[PDB]
Amino acid sequence: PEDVEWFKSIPLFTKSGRSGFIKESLGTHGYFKATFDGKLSAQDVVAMSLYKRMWPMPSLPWNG
Amino acid sequence: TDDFRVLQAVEQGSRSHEVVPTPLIHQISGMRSQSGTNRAISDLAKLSLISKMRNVKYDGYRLTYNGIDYLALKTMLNRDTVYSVGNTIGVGKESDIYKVSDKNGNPRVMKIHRLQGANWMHLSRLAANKEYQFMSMLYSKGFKVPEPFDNSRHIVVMELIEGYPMRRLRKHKNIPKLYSDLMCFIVDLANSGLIHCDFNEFNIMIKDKLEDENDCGFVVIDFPQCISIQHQDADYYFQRDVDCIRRFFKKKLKYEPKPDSSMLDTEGFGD
Amino acid sequence: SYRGVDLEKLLEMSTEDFVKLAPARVRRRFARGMTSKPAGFMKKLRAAKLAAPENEKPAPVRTHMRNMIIVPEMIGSVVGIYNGKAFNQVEIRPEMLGHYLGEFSITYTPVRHG
Amino acid sequence: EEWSPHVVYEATKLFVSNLTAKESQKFINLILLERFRDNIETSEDHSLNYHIYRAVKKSLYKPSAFFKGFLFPLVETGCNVREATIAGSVLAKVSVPALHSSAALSYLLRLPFSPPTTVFIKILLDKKYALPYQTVDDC
Amino acid sequence: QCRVCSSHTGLIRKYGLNICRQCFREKANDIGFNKFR
RNA sequence: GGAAGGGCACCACCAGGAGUGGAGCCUGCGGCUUAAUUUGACGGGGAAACUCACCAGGUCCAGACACAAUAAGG
RNA sequence: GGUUUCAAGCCGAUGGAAGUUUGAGGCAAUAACAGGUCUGUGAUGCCCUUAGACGUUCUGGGCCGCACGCGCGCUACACUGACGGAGCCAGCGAGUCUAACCUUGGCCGAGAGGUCUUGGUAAUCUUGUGAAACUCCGUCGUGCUGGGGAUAGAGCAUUGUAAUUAUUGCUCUUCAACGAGGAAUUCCUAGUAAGCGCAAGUCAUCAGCUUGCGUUGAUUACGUCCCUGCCCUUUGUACACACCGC
Repeated sequence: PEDVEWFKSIPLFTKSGRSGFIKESLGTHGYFKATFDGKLSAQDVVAMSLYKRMWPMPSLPWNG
Repeated sequence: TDDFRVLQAVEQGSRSHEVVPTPLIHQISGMRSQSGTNRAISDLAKLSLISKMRNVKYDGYRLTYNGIDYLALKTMLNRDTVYSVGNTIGVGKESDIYKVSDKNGNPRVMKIHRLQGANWMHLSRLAANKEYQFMSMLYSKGFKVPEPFDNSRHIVVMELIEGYPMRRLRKHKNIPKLYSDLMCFIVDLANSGLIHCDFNEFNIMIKDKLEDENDCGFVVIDFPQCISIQHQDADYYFQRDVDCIRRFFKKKLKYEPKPDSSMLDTEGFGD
Repeated sequence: SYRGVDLEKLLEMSTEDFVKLAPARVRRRFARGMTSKPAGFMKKLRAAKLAAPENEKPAPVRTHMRNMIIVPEMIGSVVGIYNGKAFNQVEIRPEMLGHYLGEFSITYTPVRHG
Repeated sequence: EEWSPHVVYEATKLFVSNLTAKESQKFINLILLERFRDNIETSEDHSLNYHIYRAVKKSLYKPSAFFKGFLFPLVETGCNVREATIAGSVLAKVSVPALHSSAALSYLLRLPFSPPTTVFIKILLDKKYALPYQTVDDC
Repeated sequence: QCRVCSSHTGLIRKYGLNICRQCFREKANDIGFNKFR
């Protein structure tokens, strides 16, 4: 449930593109109660995206 | 920055005409495609920040009280003010008072004004500006009064003060000097040229610093009742202030005046 | 003293004689009846009292029945009363007679404003 | 017929898991069938609760008792479609020996035609057991 | 407790008939309390 | 069109009456707190059990048919 | 009898139980409701098909917690009043079966209450519901008082399996803010307001919850659109989108 609780600032996007924001984890198993745009069916994906900063990698000569 | 700037642009797309149609909010923003403008207006309407008036052959967009204060928050993002919003202490008539906090973490007071289409907003704006200028006049004259931070077009953000009203204050030790204070302060009001007719128990706010040094002050919030001395009925207004002080100090503090209190004819040789 | 009675004289009393020294609430509680399962719980309680070393504290027994009158049979046991979430272990004193078990276990966190 | 469906569930477990094939036939045909038809008949939406469904589920452990007691006079008393779906899920979920399933199919194919009987025959054809040739000839 | 159609919302719990105010005005023309004044 | 004119109302005003907001407390909402203070904007939502829709736990019962093994000395 | 093209009609007065449409509410046809489900049917679309509890339980805490804000109510700030006696005035309801309802009466207890019965499935008994406010006579003597009753202590009883964060009732004691109340706010024209209690549903126990009933019974309008709005219209109009400085 702390996964739902401490991550509240990160917005909810549905896989159908519908935005939303969490209220809380309705269950202690991280089953959560959320408010969305519209009447979703049970088939879409409630999702978040988190980003790691990537960095370039070195190079070397190659004599055949 | 950018979305707040375009929301400021459609804020500036309000001081052009009356109830604004759809393509003016398309073009005053000057954005790229149908996407940004239409999905922004839908985000406004679903959060009740805008409303649709469809008067025959004519779409139009009706701004309610909701989708303004963000811009004021943006206006207060400019002026170093509040970051966190909401704690209800007092729902008044011409304002709703909230306890808020800045980025710095000090709690402040957010009086939103709700006094539609232009006139509710604009009269809340005139009320906030008028009260801010009256607060400026009181602090410029030197009256002990809360210090104003800003007047975000129609929402006044000011300081919080540790005080409690006099109805729950039994007494103090220096009662006759408190009577001389609450006589001489109405004398100072008449020397300002004004009379605050609602000089009641709920008005006067006392901050309490210590019990040894006795370095404290007062807070007087009577803004839609201050009346200039030139008006028709200021005599018994002044006398109601004086006599409410005296009847409270007789009823609560059990104090009768040994010096005679000032009259209006006494204070006519003042300012 | 519970009614001006010495402690060890109180200790060997039955439940019904303690009802004979009880207030009206305890008397009318016991006069209507009691469940069969706290009898086996008291047998477990006295077995854990028989699992006590000399000159020390007995085995703590955890309890849910918060509405039970502390009868002088249970004086001296270390009892973990359940508050709805957790168990709190208190030694039963002769100062605790006539009370419910629910009176000795706080069921919620305090509310801090100022 | 004035019990609760929990009580009918527990009494069906008791009186099928202990009583014999003819005795639980009489139990289900007298006590479960009339309470069954009065729960569904006297209601305005003509459906059934979940614990009578569990009772009819637990009544199939002796299959002689189940088919000779529950299913066979019910279709002759008027079977509707909620009884079909509920007792067909009963007939599907519990593993039944093939002989009494075969006698049940031989019963249900002979009946006056009804889509409830079609649901029950459809459930008995979801088994694909080792049927005797008389049950195949009834098909 | 609604013992007819599981309709606890607005029971009329008086006299044990126990019909919700939605379905009570469905079955209002079966008992006899009808509109006079 | 931000022209003016009528209704016609004690959810408007005048004649008033009882008042609320003043004290204490009951009770509904918001806020805070929590492990939960279940959830709506009176919800027949009167209230220890139930109702309970919320927490701390402890548990049953799942899953049909097909299909490879496994057999009545098990 | 005024008023009205002296027309459909309005107003003042008389007779009338009733003379403002004697007053209120239900009823259609036409033109809006995705308004709220049916535990609906359809090789319907689609995440899994179940180790999920969605189903079940069983305990104990909650839903009541508190610097505060928004609001409605109860009780007061007393002498047109509190206490102590006496008189004892209604009406709407409501009541038990294959159960424990309404209870009369008699004894015990300071009471709470308890005991023993009896009547009533009801215009019959509870019931004449001998309610409260009210009437009279004494105590008080304006003094946060003999107004207030918040808070707290002690025990005793009742319903409930379980009364602890006390369900509630009874006895004694502890006697707080509160000296007619601000900015502002609500409702209202005759048995209406206001004061009062009672009965019925919430009712296992209690109301400060809702509804009907009856007792006592004012002031003052019977005018207005001046505020608050709500409409109804009349039409000056779209600059039919113009210039700019920006």
